[PDB]
Amino acid sequence: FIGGTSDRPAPISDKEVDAIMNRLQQTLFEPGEMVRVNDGPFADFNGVVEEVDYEKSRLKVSVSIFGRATPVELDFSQVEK
Amino acid sequence: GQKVHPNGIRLGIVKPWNSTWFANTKEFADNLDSDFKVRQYLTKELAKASVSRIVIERPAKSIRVTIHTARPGIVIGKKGEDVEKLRKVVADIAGVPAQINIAEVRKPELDAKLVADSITSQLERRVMFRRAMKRTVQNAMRLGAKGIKVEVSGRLGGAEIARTEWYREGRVPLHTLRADIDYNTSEAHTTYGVIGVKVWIFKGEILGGMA
Ligand SMILES: [Mg+2]
Repeated sequence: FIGGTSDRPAPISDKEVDAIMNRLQQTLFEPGEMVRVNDGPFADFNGVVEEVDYEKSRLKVSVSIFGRATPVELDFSQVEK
Repeated sequence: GQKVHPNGIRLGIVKPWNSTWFANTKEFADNLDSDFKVRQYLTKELAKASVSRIVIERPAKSIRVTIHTARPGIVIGKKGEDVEKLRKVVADIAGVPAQINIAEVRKPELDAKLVADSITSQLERRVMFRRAMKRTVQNAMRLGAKGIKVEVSGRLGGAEIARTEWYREGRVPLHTLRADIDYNTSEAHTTYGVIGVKVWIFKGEILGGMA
């Protein structure tokens, strides 16, 4: 246990238990921001936000592929901020 | 009568496009307008550099301009300075970053544009039209043109009534699509108006095509 002394470990508190139980019971990709991807073959690459796929809960981030750095669209889960 | 532009009819068969890029309808016109402005500026700035062909490509968000010239040293300048300034202003015109490459045309006398420019410059600099055009054919045939034709037209020597005259050596088959006929044109602004010069140079046929 974690307490003042090893002979007698101590409880937490009266209200601490209540707070822990209270919790136990109870972000926008700005255009122009430089991002990294979270998954896929393009995961963890230096991309830069190019447009806003906002109401789709999606994304589109420019990346540097075959010199034709292509307009590349990603899921919203693919951000790294 | 009226004849089709040789390069126009042969484009895609034995001739390449001067501009080679893809663009959707949203930016095709913008690309064409930028191309026109860039070509105009470069042609005027390099009027005395014997520039033969300006190939504009648009890789991604950049523009690569290749200048085919017969005088690379003038265009380049000491240690690339002139190329640098041309690039720095082409980037301004295009908006996107720019890169410039220089391609030498080894034998300018077989280049239609350069031949037309020479004849036009001579006419403006007061020379006999017959002498000038005959001298360019002789030089073209000497350097090995399979065929050549020059046509001067309009108030030759200050004559009141404009006339058209043309020389032609070798063979210049303009109805043969597989033929390689480099054709270009020039206008000489002289004290008595505009004198048009058309030059066809036939430099062999292409069977495999290769577009
Ligand atoms: Mg017709």
